[PDB]
Amino acid sequence: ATMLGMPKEFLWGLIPGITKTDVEAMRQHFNDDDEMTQMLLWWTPNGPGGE
Amino acid sequence: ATMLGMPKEFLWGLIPGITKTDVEAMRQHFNDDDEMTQMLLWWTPNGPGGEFAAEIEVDSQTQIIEAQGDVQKDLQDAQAKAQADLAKQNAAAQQRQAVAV
Amino acid sequence: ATMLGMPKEFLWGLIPGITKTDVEAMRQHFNDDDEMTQMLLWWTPNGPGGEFAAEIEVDSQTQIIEAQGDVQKDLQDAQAKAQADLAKQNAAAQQRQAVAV
Repeated sequence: ATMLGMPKEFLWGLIPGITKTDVEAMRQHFNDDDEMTQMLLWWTPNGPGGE
Repeated sequence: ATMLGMPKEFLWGLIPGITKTDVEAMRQHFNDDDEMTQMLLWWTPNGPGGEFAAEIEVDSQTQIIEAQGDVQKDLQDAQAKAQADLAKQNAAAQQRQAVAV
Repeated sequence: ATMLGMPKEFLWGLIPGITKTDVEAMRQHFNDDDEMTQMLLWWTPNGPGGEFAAEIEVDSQTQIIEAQGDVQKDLQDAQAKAQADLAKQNAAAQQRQAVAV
């Protein structure tokens, strides 16, 4: 994903331990407006980032 | 891909675990306009990048510029009031010393 | 390629898993105008680069410059109004003290 620029969404299904139902759940709730979800989405190593 | 500059699309098919149908699916949905797809396409290690981080940056800089403009505006208003009162008092003193005869 | 500066195109054929037909296909479709091909050609680790990141950068800087110009414009309007009223009051005071006779 970092070098060849593959779409990460397609690479989610190839990771062991994650099923396609979990992939769909991640897809539906990727950009939720909850504060926790937003902080996790913009999580820098030194705490939350973004807005 | 990094050093020899090979086309990455041709190198997708050589990676084990990815078939040519999956390669075609990646090709067709590479530049989708969905927010999730765009965030994944511009994914920096510290969260999404691209226009998503640009919006945050411009909002922050605009807020800072607006605050600086507000303080400059109040400074200019104070300067204008000071100049107005100074001119008024100077004119009053000049006319007061002129009337005396 | 990085140190001795060998031509990378000649080194593509020596990499196992890539045939000369694939090398020709890479040669013909290296600089395609497709958005996906251009993004892959300018792929930085933190998402696409090249003109795609340049557009984001120029949009951000243009928005910041526009906000700064807006605050400067309102400051200039306030300064112009202050100068206008100061000149008006100065002329009024001068004519008022001149009429007195």
